[PDB]
Amino acid sequence: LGMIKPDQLASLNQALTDSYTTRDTNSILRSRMSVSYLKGYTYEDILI
Amino acid sequence: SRKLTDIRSAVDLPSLQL
Amino acid sequence: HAAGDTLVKKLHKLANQTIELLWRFFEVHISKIVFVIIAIFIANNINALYIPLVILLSLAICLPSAADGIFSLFMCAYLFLVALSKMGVIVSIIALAFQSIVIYRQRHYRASLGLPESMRAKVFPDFHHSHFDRSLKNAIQFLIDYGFYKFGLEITMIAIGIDIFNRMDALAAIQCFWLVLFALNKRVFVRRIWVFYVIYMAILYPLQFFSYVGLPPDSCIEYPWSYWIPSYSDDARFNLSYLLNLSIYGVNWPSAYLIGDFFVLLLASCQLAVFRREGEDNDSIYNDGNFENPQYDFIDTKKSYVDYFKSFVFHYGHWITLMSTLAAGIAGTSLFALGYIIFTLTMLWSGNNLYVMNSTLRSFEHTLKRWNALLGYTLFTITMKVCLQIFGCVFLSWFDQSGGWGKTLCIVRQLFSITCVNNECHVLKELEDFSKACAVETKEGNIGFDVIALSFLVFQIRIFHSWYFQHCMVEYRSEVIL
Repeated sequence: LGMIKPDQLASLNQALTDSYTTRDTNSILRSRMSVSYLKGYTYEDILI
Repeated sequence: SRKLTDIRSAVDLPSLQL
Repeated sequence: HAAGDTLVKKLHKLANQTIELLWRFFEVHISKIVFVIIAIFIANNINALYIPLVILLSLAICLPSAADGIFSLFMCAYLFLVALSKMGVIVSIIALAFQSIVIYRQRHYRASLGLPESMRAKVFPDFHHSHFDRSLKNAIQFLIDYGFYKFGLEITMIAIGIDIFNRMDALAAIQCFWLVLFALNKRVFVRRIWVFYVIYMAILYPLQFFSYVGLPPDSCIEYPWSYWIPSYSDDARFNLSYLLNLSIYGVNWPSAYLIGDFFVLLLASCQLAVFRREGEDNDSIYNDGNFENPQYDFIDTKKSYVDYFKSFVFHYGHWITLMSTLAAGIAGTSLFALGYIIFTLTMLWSGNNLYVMNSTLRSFEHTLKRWNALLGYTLFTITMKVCLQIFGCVFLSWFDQSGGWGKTLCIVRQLFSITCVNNECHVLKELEDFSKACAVETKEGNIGFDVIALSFLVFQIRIFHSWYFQHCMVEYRSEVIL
């Protein structure tokens, strides 16, 4: 039971962005929502 | 000819100014 | 009581008005309501039965004669026989009987009044039709009569241009050449060449129909090897075929495509056929004046509401509406719209300063300046739009190779060749990461702003050199002097 290093949080956030496709706007909207969800938790409020 | 056009212009212009 | 009698007479008046509406729609339209049910439900099923009766209608337009009436009786029964053998189409079964009902109701009107039996497009006094003007039913009457010469040309022109350009595929290029040749020159002999080209188009429309119905539902016989099946392997080559409209089986062909071209080929053919009939007053005056002294004279009419504001906005259109549609083009945010940007401001400044005071020996050169400047630009940008999207959809000096060449080509696609826009198409993985790296806004289509712009500039450049605007500059110079 431990916290999360900032490297892992940065990796997750970076992976969230590139998930979409070039054409579909729904993919962009989903990526934006998923990224907005993560930023509300600091690394000091995440438990692995 | 030319005098008719001149008097037509000199009649129309004061009407527009008024 | 008396109130009941007055209500009954009001109901009778309403019935008389509705009967007049039925009669006028019977006489004025005739085959329109049939031809469109023909195409709307054509899109709905697309099975062979339509083929015989679609080539039928196009040839019917290509046989502009009284023989056309034999094909009209064909439109009457063709459906009844095929519908009986196959047993909303049942509504069409009684709808063809309604054509005979139309003739039956015509005979009823013949014995009622003591007037000669003939078609009447102008039902209320003919003198008001020459009035062209304010206060009443003459508005719809105007929609009728100037559909014949002056408003009709602009209406069909904007219709064909905007519809085909928003279709944004194949046809786009041929009718782009049509636009270049039509708007570049001004001539009635070129209009006869255009009479022979619309005759060709009247055959080419059933060609498109047959391309869409080239084979029975499915038997997998032939598909011209997908237009020579080039050498590449991609959804790009799939879309090369999407483009040359050759055979293509697994597609629900866009209903909007057929409805648009069919209806806008009917309107254009009718408009041009009427155009060949009578004369014109657009440009014969200009060659007479050419052969600072414009000498067309006419009354300034009466300021009695409606006409006052109509002619007043007609005056203001030179400034606000045309330039504002060019400003929507400015907001198109494209490298081509940049040319619009430092074109429009110069137009404002220079043109205002120049024909506020009726520049000497330069009015004709200035109106040619406006004509070329704001027609050639919009046509060139609208012509490349479709050509560059053709280039992007297909394969040619692919923009993904080398480091320095890759950078230069990425910059090139950044501002010039951009990306293809079409509702149905496909891409592969390699081009997927290429588009990921290069990035684009995926929204470019000109239907947003260019169409309204072009509409205004043509509609007003056919006026900026004609009609009462020639008399209007007198007001401009008098206001400047006073």
